[PDB]
Amino acid sequence: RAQLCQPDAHGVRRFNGRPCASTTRYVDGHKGACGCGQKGSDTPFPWNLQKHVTAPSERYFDDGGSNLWCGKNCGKCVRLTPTGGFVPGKGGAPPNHNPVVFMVTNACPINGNEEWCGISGKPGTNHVNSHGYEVHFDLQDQVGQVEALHWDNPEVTWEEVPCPGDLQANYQQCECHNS
Ligand SMILES: OC[C@H]1O[C@@H](O[C@H]2[C@H](O)[C@@H](O)[C@H](O)O[C@@H]2CO)[C@H](O)[C@@H](O)[C@@H]1O
Ligand SMILES: OC[C@H]1O[C@@H](O[C@H]2[C@H](O)[C@@H](O)[C@H](O)O[C@@H]2CO)[C@H](O)[C@@H](O)[C@@H]1O
Repeated sequence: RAQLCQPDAHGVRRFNGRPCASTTRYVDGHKGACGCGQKGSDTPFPWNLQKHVTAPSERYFDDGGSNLWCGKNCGKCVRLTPTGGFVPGKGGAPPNHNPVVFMVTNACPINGNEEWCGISGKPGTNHVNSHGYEVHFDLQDQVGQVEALHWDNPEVTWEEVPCPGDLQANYQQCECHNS
């Protein structure tokens, strides 16, 4: 069993009573679904390609909704802590379990991402993806910021946390701030 989070009675994978999430990495160069780039143009701000930012699965992104622009959870931060687990054939165990904080700046839509982001309700409603996780975080890797962590799709526990000051200040430039 490479996945260390065990399903509960409802099928939701947990680790010592904390919910788990799956993770992947992505590179696409788009401004993204929280508007973190110049208005009207598909150009991200450089920090939104460089920093620890994420595209969560759609129903978390919009807190149960289906909006893919200025989702309800744009600008939230999440702390992801590796468990040591991974989905066999689709990841590996990381070299350490240091936790990393990421800011939500984009979305992973169900459409075209069914395996990982195809979750039909928000966290707390017992809906899971095809690997048993209630939420998925796709991690921006344009400049190798995830490669530098040596994260290959690790299984993590997840929690919402207050954003660090530099990420808060970055988010204030995004079009979806105060939308
Ligand atoms: O659909 C989510 C996300 O997947 C990323 O690809 C995964 C792939 O699904 C998995 O089989 C392999 O082990 O890992 C890669 C990298 O995490 C893809 O890069 C993203 O564009 C996509 O949003
Ligand atoms: O890039 C601006 C554009 O973002 C759209 O969200 C995309 C995002 O670009 C892409 O990186 C991610 O994989 O998928 C999301 C959702 O499709 C957003 O929906 C548009 O409104 C926006 O103009």
